[PDB]
Amino acid sequence: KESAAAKFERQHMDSGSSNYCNQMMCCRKMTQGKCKPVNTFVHESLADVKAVCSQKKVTCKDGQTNCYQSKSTMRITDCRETGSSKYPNCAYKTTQVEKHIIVACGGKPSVPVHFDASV
Amino acid sequence: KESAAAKFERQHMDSGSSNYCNQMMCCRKMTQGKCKPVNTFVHESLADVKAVCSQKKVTCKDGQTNCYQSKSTMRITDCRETGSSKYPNCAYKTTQVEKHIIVACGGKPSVPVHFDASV
Repeated sequence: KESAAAKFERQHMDSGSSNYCNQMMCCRKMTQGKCKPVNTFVHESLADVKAVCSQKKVTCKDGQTNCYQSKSTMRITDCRETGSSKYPNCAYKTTQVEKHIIVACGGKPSVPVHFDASV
Repeated sequence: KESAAAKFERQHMDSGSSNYCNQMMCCRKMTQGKCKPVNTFVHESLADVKAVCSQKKVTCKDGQTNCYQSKSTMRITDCRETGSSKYPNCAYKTTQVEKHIIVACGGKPSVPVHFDASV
């Protein structure tokens, strides 16, 4: 089965125009069978992201208490479904911002397993 | 089974940055199980491309006799594996060009079933 850690890296990491979300949501499999409504890709280094798991502990949006807020801002891209998006033709809006990210962490070593929010 | 017509649409149609090939090749699943060496995406409408089957008859690179060359030049993007590309990390060099395309047609009705070359 796909690890939560590898799932997070597939859904959220892209360390490194207007169709960026369209092509990446497709490439990273968030349009297989349904359109992931919203998804964030983080461009900081995988190391900088994993380090968020040793940063400020916050409560996840769902109440789980294994969320971690990043101490510094991060280049991320917000992928949000356009109003026309309708599986099997998922279409997204691409927005780039610099924000702190909140991720959930799990496993040993503790790594990010869910992208919770961007402050 | 996936029809040759649909495969051609999944593989070569994208009607409508330098990572474009890395992304699209991944998204249209030509990086799945292996990396497809070379691949072209055509940005003209599906009708223009399907119309090619009624255009100029030409021989195919591979000696077959069911190739047709578009009468008009079309906006296309060429994808070619870069030298370090190696499954599962397929990698491509993106090159946008405006050339006449040559596709192989087949089936009933005769539609594009292979992208043969651009000229």
